[PDB]
Amino acid sequence: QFTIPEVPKEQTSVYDYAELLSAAEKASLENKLIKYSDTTSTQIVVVIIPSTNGENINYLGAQWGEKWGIGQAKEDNGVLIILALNDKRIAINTGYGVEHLLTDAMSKRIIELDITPFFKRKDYPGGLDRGADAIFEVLTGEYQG
Repeated sequence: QFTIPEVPKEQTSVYDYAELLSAAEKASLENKLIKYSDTTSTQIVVVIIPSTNGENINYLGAQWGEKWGIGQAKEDNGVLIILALNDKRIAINTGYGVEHLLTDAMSKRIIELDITPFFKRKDYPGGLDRGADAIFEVLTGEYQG
């Protein structure tokens, strides 16, 4: 099906396989995801790949989250943001533990209203950064949409 790579030695929470981020943007986003994950008792990760190679992005993200055990040390409170850069598609995959707040509707809303407007303005790193903030808002009962 999907070829998911190995879990790297350095699990920094941001995995950029599409050469998108500057080193400083990557380090800032890693810090943000780690702090949000800590305070919300979740495991939030960002994966950027060139393409899904024709596969469904939501099913790829689910396979990726399962393979890497995202949220396994946090009672299935995993959140995976997966961007297929060349495909211009993004998905948010959630473990069973956070799905009640971060529903498919809320994840779709974050993609539509929080992330995609940055991508339309040619600000892909900015869209990922706002996506992390919007996920934190949903997890903490502060989302306004």
